[PDB]
Amino acid sequence: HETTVFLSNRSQAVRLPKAVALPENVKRVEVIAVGRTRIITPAGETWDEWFDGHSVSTDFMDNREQPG
Amino acid sequence: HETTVFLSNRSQAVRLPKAVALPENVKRVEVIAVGRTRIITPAGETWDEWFDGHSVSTDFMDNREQPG
Amino acid sequence: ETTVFLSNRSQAVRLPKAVALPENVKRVEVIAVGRTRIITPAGETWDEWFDGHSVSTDFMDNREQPG
Amino acid sequence: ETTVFLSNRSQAVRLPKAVALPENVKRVEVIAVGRTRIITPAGETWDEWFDGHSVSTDFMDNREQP
Amino acid sequence: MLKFMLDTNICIFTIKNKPASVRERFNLNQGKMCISSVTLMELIYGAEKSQMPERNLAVIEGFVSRIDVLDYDAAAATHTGQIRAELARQGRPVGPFDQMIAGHARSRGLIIVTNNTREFERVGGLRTEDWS
Amino acid sequence: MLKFMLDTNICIFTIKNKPASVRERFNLNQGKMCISSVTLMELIYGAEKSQMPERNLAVIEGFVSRIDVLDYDAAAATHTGQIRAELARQGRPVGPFDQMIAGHARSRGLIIVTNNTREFERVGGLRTEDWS
Amino acid sequence: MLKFMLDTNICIFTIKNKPASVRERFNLNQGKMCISSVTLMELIYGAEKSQMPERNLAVIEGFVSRIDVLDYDAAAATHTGQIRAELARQGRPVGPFDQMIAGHARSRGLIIVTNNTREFERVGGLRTEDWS
Amino acid sequence: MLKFMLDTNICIFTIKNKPASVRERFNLNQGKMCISSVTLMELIYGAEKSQMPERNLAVIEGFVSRIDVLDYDAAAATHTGQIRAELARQGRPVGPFDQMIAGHARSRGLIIVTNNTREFERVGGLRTEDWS
Ligand code: NA
Ligand code: NA
Repeated sequence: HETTVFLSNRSQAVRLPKAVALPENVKRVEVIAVGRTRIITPAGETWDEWFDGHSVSTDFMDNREQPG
Repeated sequence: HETTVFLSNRSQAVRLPKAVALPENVKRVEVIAVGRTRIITPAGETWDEWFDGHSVSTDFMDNREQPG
Repeated sequence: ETTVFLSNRSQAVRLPKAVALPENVKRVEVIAVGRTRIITPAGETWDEWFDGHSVSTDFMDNREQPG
Repeated sequence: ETTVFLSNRSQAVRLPKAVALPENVKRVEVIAVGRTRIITPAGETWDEWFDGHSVSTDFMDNREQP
Repeated sequence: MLKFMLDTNICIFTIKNKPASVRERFNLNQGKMCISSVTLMELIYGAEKSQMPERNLAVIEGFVSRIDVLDYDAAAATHTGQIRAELARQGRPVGPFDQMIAGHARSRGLIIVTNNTREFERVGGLRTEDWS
Repeated sequence: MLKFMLDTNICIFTIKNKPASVRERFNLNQGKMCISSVTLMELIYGAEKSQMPERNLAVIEGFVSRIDVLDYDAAAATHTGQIRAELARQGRPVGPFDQMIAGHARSRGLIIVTNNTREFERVGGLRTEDWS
Repeated sequence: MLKFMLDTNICIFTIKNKPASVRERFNLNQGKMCISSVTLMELIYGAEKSQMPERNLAVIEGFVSRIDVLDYDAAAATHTGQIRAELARQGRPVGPFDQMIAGHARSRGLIIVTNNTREFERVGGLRTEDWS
Repeated sequence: MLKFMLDTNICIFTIKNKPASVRERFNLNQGKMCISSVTLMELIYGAEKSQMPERNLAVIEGFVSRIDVLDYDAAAATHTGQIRAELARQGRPVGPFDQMIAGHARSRGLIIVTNNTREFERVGGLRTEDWS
């Protein structure tokens, strides 16, 4: 079996000035269009997604053991 | 539409996939930080997105209530 | 940490922008204590203000806060 | 290749002869306390504080960590 | 560089009505506009006492994010004190929030943008514009 | 760090009367007191509408120089906005400048020093002290 | 800006039961919630001593990534120092961690979100809310 | 760079007794010493509950002004949480603030300077040092 190694097409891109830069713990992002404008959002900051997701065990912090 | 973030020449940047690319006439943009999101607006049209959505309830400050 | 130097005939200490003085502070008091010196902005004591000039008698008889 | 420029002016205190520093003080450590600044001789930064500055007798006889 | 300070009235008008003419003015003057924190206070108040505070705050966040909010500092305080005193002599009555805004713009040599220039013209050394 | 925010009332009280009890207070707490720029505005208006603007301004400026003046910022404005709405649904009337001062102190977790502690007790999450 | 500080109790309760009423508050207030690093310490401790440390750490990282963690700083510490003395004068018994959280929140003009407002009540200059 | 975190004990000791042996150390290690904000919190409480608060606060201020007060952060919080679980397992008892101070030191790779040294020994990966 044999095939070709090609270069992808250049992508439209936008630079973000330092003043309005995302945090760096942010590295993956979702984008939606509204008219001639595009809205950029960090992915997986959904509260709903987290609430619906994994649970903790049932023992977890049944006692806080904060010093009397 | 998901996407990725990359540093380009000592500055944050954002790929815009074809399904979300800006029109051809948009050559410069203005990036606005609203909380955790960033809004990419064609230079000269910074307010179009805000004027078009983002309605306040109809009661909002019918009365300013400045003393005097 | 800075280096003692001279300026216009006398001794001087530089203040690193970290521990700089407010742009207000134009003149300063100095006290000696052992090998250490203490700097205090001049005219920031209260007695010198209380004993000092007083305001005219009508001053803010009316605050004039609306409502 | 780069252009030569001028540094920023730093803040400095004229130190009157009546209150000048010993000759063996060429390094100095400047502490800020309130609107007050304290000039100490390098390596002698803690002398002024150990000297004056006593705390009332009752001061933390008990720490009261729970 | 900042040229204009939007008063509270113009903001309320814009926010409630989203007028086409104002959109054109804003787009044109983007980067030259600001409000005083005094005006922010009123807008926060407006939202906080409204039917839908978080909804309304979100809209205000959008608006504010595109402009500068100037802190009301000693200089603004000093001009407002003067202005208040100059006005009493005239007997020209102005609200207190408006007085602080007028003082704030004058302290920074800004043009007050408003929807009724009547009030702010009774004030010395102050340029106004009607963008409604 | 700052601990006390002197409202407009003790300022007038203190400036008009130079009380000894208060002198002791300031000596004891020097360095830890401030006023909001809102109060500065009031003091300045006070002097400006005086009969001795000249002299009265000079006294005020000697009072201020010994005290910190905090800028009225976006946090102070937000708290004020919240407070004005909090008080509306309770029918508790506080003045506009008092409200801004309250908002300001709360945002910074400062203790409001006053003599009219009654007006400030209406406000939530706020601590007062009578220094008269 | 930041508005609410979630105490350790409300966090435990939220993480264990993922309740609809809280979800709705979280959405409504996205971006305005933080916790003290003091609470983060407690949560890490809860997971490490846990029967499923791996699993539990994981849910906690999902939580922390969506809310800010404020560093407990000097201003936070100064208020806690004060709060501990205020309380001991009144024989009001409040836990050490809760006291730091209370001080942290007060230093920043933040509202404490808790499900036991009954003990944070004992602190002055402090607003609390019960998100169930 | 910083090398030393003074624990709470060595601070109460030093401040009360002003021991010249410690005066030596400090002068030598000036610029390499810090305390956790947690310890600052204890010292503040000390002054607040004492007979002469303003006086004692001022001594504490001169001490604190000479060193770094490190904000108790997420890493410090994480180290403390692990440490609490590690000691709880091994039934080694250590006080809550000491736990946070220990956690803080370890997260920064700093040496803990104590009075007693005995309690901090039970903590893994933590270097101590007696300066009394
Ligand atoms: Na408990
Ligand atoms: Na009006």
